[PDB]
Amino acid sequence: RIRKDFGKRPQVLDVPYLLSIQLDSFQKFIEQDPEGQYGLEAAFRSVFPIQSYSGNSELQYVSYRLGEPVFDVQECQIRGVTYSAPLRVKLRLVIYEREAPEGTVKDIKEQEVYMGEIPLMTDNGTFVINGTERVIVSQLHRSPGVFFDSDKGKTHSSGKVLYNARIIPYRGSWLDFEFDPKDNLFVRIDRRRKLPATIILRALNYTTEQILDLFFEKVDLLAKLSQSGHKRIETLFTNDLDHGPYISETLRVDPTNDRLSALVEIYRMMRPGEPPTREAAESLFENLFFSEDRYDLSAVGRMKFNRSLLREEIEGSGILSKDDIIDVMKKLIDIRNGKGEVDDIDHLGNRRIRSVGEMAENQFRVGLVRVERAVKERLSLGDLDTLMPQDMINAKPISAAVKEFFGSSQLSQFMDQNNPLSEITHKRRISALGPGGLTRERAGFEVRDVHPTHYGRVCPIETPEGPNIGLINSLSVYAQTNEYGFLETPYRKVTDGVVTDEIHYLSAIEEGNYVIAQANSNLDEEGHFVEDLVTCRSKGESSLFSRDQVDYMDVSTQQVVSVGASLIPFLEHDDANRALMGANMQRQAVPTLRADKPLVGTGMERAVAVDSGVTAVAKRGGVVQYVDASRIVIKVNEDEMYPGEAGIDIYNLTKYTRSNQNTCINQMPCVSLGEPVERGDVLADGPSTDLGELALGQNMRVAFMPWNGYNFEDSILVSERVVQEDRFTTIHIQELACVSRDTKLGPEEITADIPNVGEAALSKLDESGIVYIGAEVTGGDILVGKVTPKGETQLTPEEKLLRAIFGEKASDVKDSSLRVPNGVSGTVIDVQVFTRDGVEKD
Amino acid sequence: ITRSIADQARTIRIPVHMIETINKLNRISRQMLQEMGREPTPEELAERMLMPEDKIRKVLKIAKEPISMETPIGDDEDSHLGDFIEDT
Amino acid sequence: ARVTVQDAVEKIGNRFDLVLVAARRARQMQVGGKDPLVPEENDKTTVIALREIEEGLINNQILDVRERQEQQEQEAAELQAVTAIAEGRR
Amino acid sequence: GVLKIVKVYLAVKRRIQPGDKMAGRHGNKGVISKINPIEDMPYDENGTPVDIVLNPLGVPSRMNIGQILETHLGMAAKGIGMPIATPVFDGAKEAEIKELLKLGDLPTSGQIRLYDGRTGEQFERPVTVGYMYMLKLNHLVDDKMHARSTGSYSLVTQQPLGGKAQFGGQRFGEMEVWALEAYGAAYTLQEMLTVKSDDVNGRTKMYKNIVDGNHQMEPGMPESFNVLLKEIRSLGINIELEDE
Repeated sequence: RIRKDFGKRPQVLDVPYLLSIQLDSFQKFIEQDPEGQYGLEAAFRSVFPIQSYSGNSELQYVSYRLGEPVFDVQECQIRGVTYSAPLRVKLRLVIYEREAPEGTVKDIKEQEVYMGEIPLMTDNGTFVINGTERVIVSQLHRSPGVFFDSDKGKTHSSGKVLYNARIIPYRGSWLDFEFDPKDNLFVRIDRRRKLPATIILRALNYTTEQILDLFFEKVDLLAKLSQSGHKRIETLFTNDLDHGPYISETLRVDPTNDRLSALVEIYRMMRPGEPPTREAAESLFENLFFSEDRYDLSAVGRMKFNRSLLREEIEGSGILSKDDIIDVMKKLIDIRNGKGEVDDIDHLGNRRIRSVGEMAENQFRVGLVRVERAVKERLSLGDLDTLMPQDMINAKPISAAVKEFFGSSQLSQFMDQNNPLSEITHKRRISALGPGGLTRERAGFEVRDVHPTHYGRVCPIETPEGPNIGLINSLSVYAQTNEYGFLETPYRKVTDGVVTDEIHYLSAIEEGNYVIAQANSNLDEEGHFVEDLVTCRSKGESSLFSRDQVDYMDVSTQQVVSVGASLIPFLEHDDANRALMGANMQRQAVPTLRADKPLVGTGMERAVAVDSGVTAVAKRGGVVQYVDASRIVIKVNEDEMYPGEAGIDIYNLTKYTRSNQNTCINQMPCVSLGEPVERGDVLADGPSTDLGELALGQNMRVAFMPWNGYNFEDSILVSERVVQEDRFTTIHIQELACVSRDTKLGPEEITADIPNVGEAALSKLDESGIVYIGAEVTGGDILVGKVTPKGETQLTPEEKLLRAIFGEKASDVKDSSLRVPNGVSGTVIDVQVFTRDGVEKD
Repeated sequence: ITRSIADQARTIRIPVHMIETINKLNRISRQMLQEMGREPTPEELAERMLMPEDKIRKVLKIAKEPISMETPIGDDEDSHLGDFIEDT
Repeated sequence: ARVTVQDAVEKIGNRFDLVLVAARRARQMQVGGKDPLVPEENDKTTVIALREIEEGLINNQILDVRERQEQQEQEAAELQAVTAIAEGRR
Repeated sequence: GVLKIVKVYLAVKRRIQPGDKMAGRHGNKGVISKINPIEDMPYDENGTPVDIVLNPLGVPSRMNIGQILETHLGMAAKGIGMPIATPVFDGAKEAEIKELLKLGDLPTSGQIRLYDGRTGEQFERPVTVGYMYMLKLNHLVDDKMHARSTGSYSLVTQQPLGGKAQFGGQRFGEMEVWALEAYGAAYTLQEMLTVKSDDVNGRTKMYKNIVDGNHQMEPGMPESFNVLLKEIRSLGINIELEDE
């Protein structure tokens, strides 16, 4: 069968791993065997050394440990237990009687203690809490940094680029150095603590011959700085000094109870007052602390600092000398003269996401430091040398804020198992919901839409239709995120005419700083360009002319479409409206028996069923022993040929089983026995897919022509021949269960031999309590025989009257079995009986 | 202050030892957990206490709040906890 | 549409009137049995079912109307007095 | 207070039934209502009943014309016995497909002569016939047929509820009250407030009126009204009813 192809447009690179984001990121937190002390170790550096100083007690952290789990693996799926592995840390506590772990005498120390227990990752990369697997989706927010906004009104003031300076560390302080004329200088601290700024500079060692004598010459808007100093008409210098000139004593005048004096006044604002014995009662907050640094050693707050400001002084500020107040005020004037530092609000280069790897950090810290409020309570009751072992730290507190995140958060949802293809697309999205500060419900007409910078980043097509438009989206095919946050997209580089075939992954940060051309641009041999009017763009602004300005071009044209909207035949003929209404409904598909690959395709349906991990993939060569339609076993050649000595690796073929949304997830063996298979070979095809590509629906014929009215509005008639072949059969499957109780009357039991007055309950139940598999009746019958005595096995006289008319036969026990609920019945799949097993059941 | 709240604490009257029997089995649960490391099964504590094992389970059912009535459920508009119980 | 329905609104110069004409009297015919209805069995609806006719309906009694008659409180005062009506079994 | 647990599944083979929704990849949302018999089903020359008859009523508002290159091309690809590789924003062409349509069976434009199975006369202006990739979306249970007539009631509230075995009653929202007042009705307005909800002693008596073939009398006093008299009574204010 000859294969005639048309277009090709060869690509220098293929589609990266779609499930690469949620794999490497989570492996940078646990840190068990590979790395030593980095990820997880950073979590113990925040809580420890936990110091509850109450005399002579200190707890120091050493190292961690990951041993064996709680119990078996195949046992927490039938009880609802999150499979995890406890941790072991070293503690070193000291008693007032000088008892620190360092010797062998009078020095006790424990090394192995298991309390906390965090979940793990397996194969694909999905957690599992309370039986139901949980998946965490990364959200999008504005990266913390120094930006420049605007301010209404004013129309007669100063400030930075425009007006009010607005910075966002993370919690530290909102430094506001605005300028309001008239009299009092407008300056905030943390909220709105209003106070004259004329005494602030005085504290930082600045006389009246610095800020108002060498700055008022270039601007006469210092009516707020020439108030306290009071520099009216030229008069006698000495003997006429005020707050400004002098520093220590300072002028002692003010219409109020207290009195101002620069230095010894910054605290007088808070009534009543107290002696200057506290030189650092608040100044110790703007220095050595998590106030300034927005991340570990300014690993995030670096690009958004030295790039706009000047340089950098230590992680914080320092003692008396503060270079965090002078390096910021120099900007409010710099731009006031002529610079150009405007930051775009709706800019991708200013917003990054937080993968599961990062979310696993901040959520593990808040859960660990939670026990701190419990290790101090058990201390007040402590005796002497008995409060050393695990009599302080508790497992419950630390194992609480960790289980309430992977099952109870705005980023934790159930995976859509309606379609194997819809599975990967569910994680291939980024919700705009999250923090209340980084995300608001305000009217953002210029945000809830698509920006030109999303070209190659986020597919402007695949977006949930409805009120939540623009918020939720999806990742492109050639769109991958690094270890930072921003999305990185391949872009070939050029240098004046010549073009290099080699691509270059670049973030969205420099995307607006540099110019990017078009892929469909003419090009004749690497060296010369064939156009003088290159149609390129420059950060939400399509430019024109000039060929030397560009430095990057689009290598692929598929970078615009997502991973699910690229399977549809002919996209150029489809409108952006229906191109979405055909994708949001595609993820709501359902595996059908009669499933076949569409006659036409694009060649991307195969790469989907592979990365998704639907079909079985062998990891070692060898022949096939059995090929049952429910179990397949492959024997390898690593051990001597022995009936009971070999690499037995049974492949559990999941038959008709449940699902998150009552769907059908089965596999059909496509490989015969005898024929040797190797790595990459498919063992069994997935549910809704043939050979391993698409195959969601099917193809039928059609006599396109109206039918006398019957097809009014979206009304469609279907031939009966289609029903005859039952090509549209979907298995729903439900879930029933019978629970025995210890009633006061008397605990009941399940058995086939029931003292009932009927036989209908005996026809089914015959296998000693349980019933055989597969059959047929109707709703309102008996599934599990139940014998629960009522009325304390004592009949009433007046009752015997009623049954005396319709055959006197009142037995002590009756048949109170669970009847079938209203609706439609169905066959049974499996039957499980746990009559008090010797295992660890609760 | 330890006499008034010793009985008339909850909205409904509550015995004295009924609240003193809870913390009694508490200062021993962690006692065997800090040593062995396993949960104290209702077999070893049945020989140290005056309670068998069956009736002791029904005792916990009594120790509750229990629950109000005017609490939103799903509709959060007109639906109340005490508005779904049928009358006999 | 329906039988003799637009003819009742054209014969008299009002629509809201025809309402009570076949309302407070119709519902009263059932709570009073069927004997109060003295007119012949001619003015009665027709229901096709099992080759026979049942029910009764109304809208075929409006013929001899008048202005002032009885108040409005006695309509169901002496009505339920002369006839009690109920339901018994053997 | 539990001995052991017994789990029993309930697999159901849901077959095709008029009420679901069907949509392929282009967005041709539809719904089956009536199954067209084979007897009155027209066919082609060789005699081939239509698998499913669509609806040529609605196109200009969708603006998604592109599945044409899948129907015509799909028909010719069958006669020649080859897969078509068409990338994104590119692939086949109008002139390329037209050349391929030359082969196939006999037609080349797509419009084949359709013979009517009813009257027998051939339909004027032949219609197009080909293969379309559709899909049967899952039938949500949120649109299941529900209907309630009798159920349980509260104590202080005294209103229609909805348990498990029993269905739920449609709450007559206020939005439908004013629309009724516009007509200038009467009795049909007081009923959707008393017996049919609040009134209790007027609900039971009515049930014993339509059983013997009689008529229900006038409702009494609402329960949410006779209790308010006491609710306001505990507010230092006395309320008392009065007739004429």
